[PDB]
Amino acid sequence: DTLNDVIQDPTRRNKLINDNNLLKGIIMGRDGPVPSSRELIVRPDTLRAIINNRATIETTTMEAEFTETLMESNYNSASVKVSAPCITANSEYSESSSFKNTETEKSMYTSSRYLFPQGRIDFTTPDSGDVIKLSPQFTSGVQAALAKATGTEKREALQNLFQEYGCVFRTKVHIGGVLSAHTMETFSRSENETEVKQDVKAGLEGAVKGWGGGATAGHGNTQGTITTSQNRKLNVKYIVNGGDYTKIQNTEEWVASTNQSEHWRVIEVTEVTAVADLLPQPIRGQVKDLLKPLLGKWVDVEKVPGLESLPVSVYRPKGAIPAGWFWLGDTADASKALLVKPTLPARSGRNPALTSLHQGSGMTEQPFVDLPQYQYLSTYFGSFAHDTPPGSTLRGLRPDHVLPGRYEMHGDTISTAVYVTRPVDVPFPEDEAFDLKSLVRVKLPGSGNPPKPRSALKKSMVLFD
Ligand SMILES: [Cl-]
Ligand SMILES: [Cl-]
Ligand SMILES: [Cl-]
Ligand SMILES: [Cl-]
Ligand SMILES: [Cl-]
Ligand SMILES: [Cl-]
Repeated sequence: DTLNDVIQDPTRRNKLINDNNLLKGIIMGRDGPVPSSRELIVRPDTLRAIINNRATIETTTMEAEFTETLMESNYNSASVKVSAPCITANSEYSESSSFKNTETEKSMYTSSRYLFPQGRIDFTTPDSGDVIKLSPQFTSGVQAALAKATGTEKREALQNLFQEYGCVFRTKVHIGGVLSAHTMETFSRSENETEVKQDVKAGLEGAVKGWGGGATAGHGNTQGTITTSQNRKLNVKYIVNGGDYTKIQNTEEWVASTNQSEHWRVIEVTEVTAVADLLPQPIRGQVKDLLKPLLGKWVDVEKVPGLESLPVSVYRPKGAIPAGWFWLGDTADASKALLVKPTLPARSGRNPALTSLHQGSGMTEQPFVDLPQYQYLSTYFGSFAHDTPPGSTLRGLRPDHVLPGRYEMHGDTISTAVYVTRPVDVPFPEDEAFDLKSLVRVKLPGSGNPPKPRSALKKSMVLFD
């Protein structure tokens, strides 16, 4: 009946907590977001709730790759944001993804959800408050991991802990029923981004409005095609959550079932908190430091010879590179270069932080990532070979490690012109990036060259001292 009653009655409420896995952390993987089999927090006898019967249509637009299953799970932008690094790191990479970001093309996900809510449930973060308590078993696993003797053993234990419990926990969820449509769009960079985003959003919102309004043929989960006002053909995935699915073929009956508590499910993930952030200091900081996939070391550099025609000097770390450490590309930094070292051992099924590189088969001397979808920061000034220094110690990066950078172009002629990559200079960045002055050649000879880097390394991924 009413949501307020549910929270009161322990049996109605526990069915709500259990059927929706509200105590479970979320595991990100190749198939998407999966509830842990273990409970992460202590079960409360009552839930913080905010009543809302107001049906609305919301729309989320997303340019971040690897987030499609989260979009289909009705995560909002903020929830996708927090969850992005985890799912990116745990995704199954491939060279043949329909999602494509190139020099000419750009892709994005758009999801529209017709909500039929009953309210929103919030789990208070430690800053009370109603405050949640981490499970004794979980906080035990943490203590045990931190009690290990060597760094690797500590980190390896933390990974198992998080692989088991999950990387994020849903701290705010809406419940009820939902009819949602999800699509991906790939478009030329020569198009107006605003126009494409509004055009897709309008077409997708119109589709779900007709669905939940009862003006279109009723239907459950299925795939289809819609056409925008600008004649864009979109492949759409329709998803239903909550309510009685046996009644979905008749939309209005479906909507009526939304008022039945037995059929309420999560219809939107509104806020997500990284599990580690549920920890009190200084345990929180110890874990997060250990979780960092790379160690960092600033070393001196040396100018590269053969680059007198170039508008700037090119620098590489001064040999010899300490064994087990790697560099990330030619820089214009004459003072220091960053070396990195992976903190986690390579294991089958695990996406390593770094990838080695190999020279292209075509008419190019530029490196290509061995591992699909991995990224590097600089063009290679010279001829790359994986078996010869310094290319032998050069490494690419797992996609979660990088953000888009920005070019500062130098040169009086294109053929010698270079881009110097800086962190993006938006005033309030969510993820802070290293300034590495990664060097990118403006025009490369000749086609067969890999896509041009414009990336910056996240500081949150590198552990110092
Ligand atoms: Cl899914
Ligand atoms: Cl709570
Ligand atoms: Cl469901
Ligand atoms: Cl190749
Ligand atoms: Cl690249
Ligand atoms: Cl840019």
